[PDB]
Amino acid sequence: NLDIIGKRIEKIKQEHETSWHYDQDHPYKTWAYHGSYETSMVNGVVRLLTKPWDIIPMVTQMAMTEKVDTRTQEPKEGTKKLMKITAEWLWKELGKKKTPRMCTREEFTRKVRSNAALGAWKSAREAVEDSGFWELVDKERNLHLEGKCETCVYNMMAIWYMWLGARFLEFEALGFLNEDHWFSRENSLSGVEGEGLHKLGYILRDVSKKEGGAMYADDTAGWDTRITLEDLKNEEMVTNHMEGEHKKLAEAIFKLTYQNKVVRVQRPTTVMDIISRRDQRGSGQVVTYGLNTFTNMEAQLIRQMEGEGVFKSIQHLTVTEEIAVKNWLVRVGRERLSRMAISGDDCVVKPLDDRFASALTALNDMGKVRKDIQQWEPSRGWNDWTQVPFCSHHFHELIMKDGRVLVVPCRNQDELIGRARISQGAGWSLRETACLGKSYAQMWSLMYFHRRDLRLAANAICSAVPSHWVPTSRATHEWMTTEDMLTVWNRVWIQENPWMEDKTPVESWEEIPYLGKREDQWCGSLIGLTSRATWAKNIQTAINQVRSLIGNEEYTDYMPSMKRFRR
Ligand SMILES: COc1ccccc1-c1nnco1
Ligand SMILES: COc1ccccc1-c1nnco1
Ligand SMILES: [Cl-]
Ligand SMILES: [Zn+2]
Ligand SMILES: [Zn+2]
Repeated sequence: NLDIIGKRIEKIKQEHETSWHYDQDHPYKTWAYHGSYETSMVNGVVRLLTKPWDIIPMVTQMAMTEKVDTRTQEPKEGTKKLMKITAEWLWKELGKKKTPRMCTREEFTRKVRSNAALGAWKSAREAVEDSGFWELVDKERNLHLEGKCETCVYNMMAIWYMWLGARFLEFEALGFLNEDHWFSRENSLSGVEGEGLHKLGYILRDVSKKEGGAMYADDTAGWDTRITLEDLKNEEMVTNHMEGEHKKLAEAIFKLTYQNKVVRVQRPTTVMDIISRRDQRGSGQVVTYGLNTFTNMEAQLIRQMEGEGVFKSIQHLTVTEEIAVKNWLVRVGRERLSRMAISGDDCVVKPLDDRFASALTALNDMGKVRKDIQQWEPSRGWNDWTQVPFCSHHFHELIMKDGRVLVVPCRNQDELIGRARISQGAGWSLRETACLGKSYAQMWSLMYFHRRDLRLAANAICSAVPSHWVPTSRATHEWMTTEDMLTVWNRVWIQENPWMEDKTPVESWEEIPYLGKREDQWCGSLIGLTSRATWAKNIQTAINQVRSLIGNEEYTDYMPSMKRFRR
């Protein structure tokens, strides 16, 4: 404990030896407390082209603006045995066609020169060019090999930002989980890593085709706060598939950063509290998505075991039950994984039958308490895959004029328009703001083409931003391109779509269908309102307002792609 965190604490104390004090009025009960020292904007391009939404509070309010300090109990021995056996088996299946390996300074740099979230000289782009930086990384690296840590400290402020060296060492040991697609559907059977929002609907419809009960989609209440040290230890078992230096490097990240956290927090009363804890996910973990998917996969298989009566009690797992659990995993494990879609803490399960709905003992004792339902109330499942929520979306089964079947993602249009009106960060030029507006417009044309208001606004934004300006943004992002959007649509929805047998390209946007008008209004369309009919009729005037602001550039008119504007 203090042997593992003291060095980190000792170093921070010394760097602020003039302001250190063991404050007696600290709000921490479940976080160990050590001491203290002394210490959204609106996108105008999108907003000017979505004027009807200026008076919709669900849109406008999105742009305005005690669970971490909690303690989950040690699971019963029967639960701990259920997890350990499932986790050992799960790492084995994930590793059958994948090779754990170290990630490199070289591939780590290709991310810093591509402006990706690293959780980190002025910027990360500077420090990587300097060899003095890497001389410090080696200091720490060598420390980790000697079972010690000095500078890997989390900074509470959405992400816990670290010194660039700690973000590499984490990427070095565990990045393979991310970049080698361990949670791909092909590899993990439950996962959807890299699948893309145009595949999730088809994936849920394939789960629907299985024989069984309702589809269950129970959200966990603060998943990250509910991660036990037993979960963290089952996650560490990935090191059993590793070797040499990699194994030592990964074991250290697990032992010294994950299973013992050190965090520097702000407190207005403004001191920097230095707190520590062994459990929870926290933030700061670059493989949070992957390890959440892993632990959720494990929890959901055990819940499936409980519904099938593979075991009677969580209090003590009997050895006859132990072999039965192992025999279940080996004979039907893969079949039960294929009955799920799991994205981090998010899941959809189509179990063998509806006993799953009241199989709650293991799930509650693992600490994965369901959101907004009494602890022992049975889960309410969905009878129709087109109603199940997943990754903040639902999915419509749309029919093209020619009988081919699109499965399309959808959410409340107020949520889509409200997010596109927001920019994160400072120092945006007009040109940068317009290129972000164009990324949203191209995303809408690819994913939400079936919503009347989003096709029209997306065409208006692409008409209002210079044709050749590149979309920017500080799973799959096929809208991030200057290629023609009809061509990308044909690639994504027809050519590369493994659920479409007939590969005949579409030759115009008018051959690409909308939802029914009533279904469009149900999902938030303003089609039918006077404000929307004025907006639509006078759209060239809004486009010209934004063209005048940006100035004398090469623009294309995309509105004639819509039949009504086509003269
Ligand atoms: C956005 O992801 C990251 C990228 C880099 C470093 C950390 C994270 C992270 N931490 N917790 C969740 O993510
Ligand atoms: C699979 O997710 C990632 C891929 C790449 C980089 C970071 C992440 C991540 N961040 N927090 C969780 O995962
Ligand atoms: Cl339903
Ligand atoms: Zn360290
Ligand atoms: Zn919808």
